[PDB]
Amino acid sequence: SFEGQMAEYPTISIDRFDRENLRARAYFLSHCHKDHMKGLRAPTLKRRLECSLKVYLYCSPVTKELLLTSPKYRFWKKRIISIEIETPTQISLVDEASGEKEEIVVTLLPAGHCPGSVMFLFQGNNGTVLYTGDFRLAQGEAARMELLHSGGRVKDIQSVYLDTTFCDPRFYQIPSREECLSGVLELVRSWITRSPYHVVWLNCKAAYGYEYLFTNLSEELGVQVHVNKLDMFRNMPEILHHLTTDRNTQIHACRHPKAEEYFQWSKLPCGITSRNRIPLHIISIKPSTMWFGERSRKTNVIVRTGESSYRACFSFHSSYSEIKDFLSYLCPVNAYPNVIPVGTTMDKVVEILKPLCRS
Ligand SMILES: [Zn+2]
Ligand SMILES: [Zn+2]
Repeated sequence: SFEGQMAEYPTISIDRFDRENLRARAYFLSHCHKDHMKGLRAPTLKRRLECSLKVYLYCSPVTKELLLTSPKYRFWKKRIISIEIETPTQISLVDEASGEKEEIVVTLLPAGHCPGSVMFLFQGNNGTVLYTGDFRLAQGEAARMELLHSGGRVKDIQSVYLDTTFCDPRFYQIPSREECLSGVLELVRSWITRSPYHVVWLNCKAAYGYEYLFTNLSEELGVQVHVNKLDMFRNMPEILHHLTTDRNTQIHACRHPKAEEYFQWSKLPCGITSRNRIPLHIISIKPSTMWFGERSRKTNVIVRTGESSYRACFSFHSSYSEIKDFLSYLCPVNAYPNVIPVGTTMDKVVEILKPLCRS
């Protein structure tokens, strides 16, 4: 897994804040997932901060909002500089100990992974590098990103630090964002139009990224989504007005440590079985990655798992096909995997990445 330092600009730390990253001249956070925040509130880094007053964390406006909602990250409050998307910004890296100054230009590109998720394009004295963080980009998407181009053609990119979550031909294709939403929208409509007592439980992991499912169910069916907490979205109206803490809705994305046991007893995670003494009829819809081999005999994005239970195709990460199209297109000198998944090896991932790089 990425240990925070790119060879080309070793004095900045991205998405890793422990060990050798405690010496960084500047910090970057691609997105507000725990996987990418290791060390970010170690006492020793809070200490580092108080002594080195010229060290800052850079991220999207949305990532800043989501990080500064959580009380354990409020010590960052005055040391976070948000940079607007698609806005090449010059950063002054200064070494406190030696007085050495380096100048670097950073561009935040949308990563399509969760609210505030960005890729970081770095331009300075040691070549152009792209850190993707976690990303999901449809085929052709890189070719339509203006700031990956100079004079109509792809920039000379020395190195790409790439999300390789599904970097194996096993995961050849994954249904698109729009097919996944279409399949969930239709199942939810088919259920909740039957009677006011027919309700959906969206069984989502406790992590940013499902907001656009809630947003699109809410818009299309005129029904707000029940959630445990929405205070992270208090300064984010485009999301917030699709959510509610009011349990009087037919669409729930609430959570509870015993939600599975609750479901067995026709109880929603927020604790209701009934409305006006009438029992609810609950179905569970569990977003779950589904994939299809090269032979394109794709199946339904909805899969029924029991009397009242469904899985729905959903992915936070690019398919093998999307990774190859993205890297193929950029044709960097070097590609480095941000992760080696449990079922593959560094050797097999590099054997996939090497042919898509220059020469
Ligand atoms: Zn992530
Ligand atoms: Zn609920």
